[PDB]
Amino acid sequence: SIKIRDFGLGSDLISLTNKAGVTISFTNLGARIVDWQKDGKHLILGFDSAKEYLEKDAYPGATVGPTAGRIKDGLVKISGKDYILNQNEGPQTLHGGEESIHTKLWTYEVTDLGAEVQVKFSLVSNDGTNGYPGKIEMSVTHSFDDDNKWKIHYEAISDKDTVFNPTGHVYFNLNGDASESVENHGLRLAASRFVPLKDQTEIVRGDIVDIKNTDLDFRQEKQLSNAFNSNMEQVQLVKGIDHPFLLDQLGLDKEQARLTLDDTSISVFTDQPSIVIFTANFGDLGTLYHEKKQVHHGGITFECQVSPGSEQIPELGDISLKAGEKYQATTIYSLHTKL
Amino acid sequence: SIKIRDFGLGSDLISLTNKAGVTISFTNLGARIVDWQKDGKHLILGFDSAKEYLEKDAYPGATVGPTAGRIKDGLVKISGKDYILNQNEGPQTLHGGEESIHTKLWTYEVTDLGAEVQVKFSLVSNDGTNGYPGKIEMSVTHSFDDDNKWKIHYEAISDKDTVFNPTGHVYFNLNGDASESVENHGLRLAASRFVPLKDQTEIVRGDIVDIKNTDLDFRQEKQLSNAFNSNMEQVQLVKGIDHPFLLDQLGLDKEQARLTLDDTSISVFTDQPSIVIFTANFGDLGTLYHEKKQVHHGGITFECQVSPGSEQIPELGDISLKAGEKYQATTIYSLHTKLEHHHHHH
Ligand SMILES: OC[C@H]1O[C@@H](O)[C@H](O)[C@@H](O)[C@@H]1O
Ligand SMILES: OC[C@H]1O[C@@H](O)[C@H](O)[C@@H](O)[C@@H]1O
Ligand code: NA
Repeated sequence: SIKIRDFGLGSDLISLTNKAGVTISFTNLGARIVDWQKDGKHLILGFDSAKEYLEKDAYPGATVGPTAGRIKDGLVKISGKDYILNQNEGPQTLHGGEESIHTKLWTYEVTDLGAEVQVKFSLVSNDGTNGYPGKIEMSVTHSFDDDNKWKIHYEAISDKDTVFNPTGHVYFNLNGDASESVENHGLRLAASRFVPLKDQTEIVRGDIVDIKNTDLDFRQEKQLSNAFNSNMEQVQLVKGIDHPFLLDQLGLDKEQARLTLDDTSISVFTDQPSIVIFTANFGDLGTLYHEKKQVHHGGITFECQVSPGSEQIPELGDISLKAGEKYQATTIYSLHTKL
Repeated sequence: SIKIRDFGLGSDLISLTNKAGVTISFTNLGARIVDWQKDGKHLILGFDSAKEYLEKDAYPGATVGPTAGRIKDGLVKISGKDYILNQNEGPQTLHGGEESIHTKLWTYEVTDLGAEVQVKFSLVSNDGTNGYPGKIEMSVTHSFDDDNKWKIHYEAISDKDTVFNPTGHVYFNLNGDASESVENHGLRLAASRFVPLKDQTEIVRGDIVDIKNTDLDFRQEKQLSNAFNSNMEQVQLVKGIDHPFLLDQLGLDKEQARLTLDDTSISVFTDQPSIVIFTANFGDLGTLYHEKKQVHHGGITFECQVSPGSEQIPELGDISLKAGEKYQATTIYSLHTKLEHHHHHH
């Protein structure tokens, strides 16, 4: 079943219920996931209207870009030339800058394929928008299937050499309530390295660190409590996790990560090289979600993308997008229920 | 009464009915007017869904900007420095460039005041978008009242010094059918001067021409056919009208123009200094409007704004916008019946 309704400020809410009766919903404000529920229990964090996102936090569930993450001093090099992108966090360009793609109303079209339903959101980033060369014609297709598979398929094409590395900013919280820490969830992650941050500004420090024998080694499932409790300089620095993890084996077929709570689990697949994990290290902020005051550690992201900091650590990758080249990205979140 | 519904591609249609029973409609796709009807007769040109605007022509009824009209070589001078804007028509920047504001989904909120209903559309033009310094927080409020007044109120504030001069691209056609030429309509226009274009590229020529007593003199109402039939150089150049007219007297209180067909008339008021008129000089194109093949001269605009060409003709004005200054503009289109006695045949 498909249902579309007003979500506020002219935005729409497209709700998809699969054969199993699982519900997922997205809004064109930011080509964003709003909710994901099973048996009346929320799996992710989300708000109840457009205003909340714009007033409270515009990142949750959104498509963020054109470049996800922090870009040092807002600087990228394009065709040997420096370009300063819009600076929204101190001198850094965070998730594409101020009033980026996550705050725009994207156009969209729904395609019902039976066992699968797709919602194709579209938006054009004008040449020069927030400093980014273009125009960039972008699309983000969010699909939901009878097997409880939520897929994100990105496509983009630029009229000019530019940079492109968007991501999905959903926050999971299998407790189905923001006031409950994800400390009790188990996390498995197929990455043997992480990218340390330099300091409170959060720019990449410059090195790649081996995570073997650290509280950040999740190759073997472990309770997030372990990481939250760690004395690791990197953990103390952010008061949780806020880092890029480097995947050991690339390709969409491999289950890159798994998040579990009791009988419920979410598997992560992507064709991207890294997963940026942020554990909602908000302290006392207490942002309200469904009337629940959010707790420190009340959520966790799995931002599949090329790792931030490639401007300083080329080994991480190259987010360059040449004119006329067809950018593609695929990320899958698969829901399972232990029976 | 107000109604809302999906208009296609995620856009919405906001429909108003005033106490007199007059209906008007708008979509957030380009903070645009979609229809205006009197007794089941369309007063303007418009399509039936969002895809038609995007597939056929994205300008009709839209809010265009940041700068309406043609900017030669896309060059503007901002606070002493030159900036090249997006070039979408040869080397010119036409209507703010490619995939501009008329093509975005603006957010909106409706305020019901009873006798008047306001539909405020909002959009942020990021710093650097299409070459424009910014960021610019814009809003376009389209309102309709029991007095048959359709008002357009623009507001904007930029973070940086930039340029700003948007307009409303509504096309009237009192025949209620695009396949019927507006040659049969009477036009009165309070302008003694116009701005000639250089050639087919349509940039301004450089001079201001006096049009008194020519076929482009509408001070005293005359049929549009007088202009269309004219062999004046400027008319032949564009195959009709596609020009800025300079208002002789400024102020929102003055009826600057009036378009009449039989008992129906549209009056134009504005706080802007010129009205750019385009008479849908599409020749044999035939874009379909409600399944009607649009005819050459099947429509007419009254885009109130600062005349295009101030880059070469400083006398026309200055479209610059200082960082932190609040820009405002107001244009009103008012519907009336039996104001005068328009009984003609063509
Ligand atoms: O990824 C986005 C998040 O990045 C974190 O480093 C910040 O502390 C959050 O405020 C922000 O929402
Ligand atoms: O104002 C926009 C209009 O300008 C005219 O000069 C062009 O010929 C039209 O195709 C265009 O829609
Ligand atoms: Na809507």
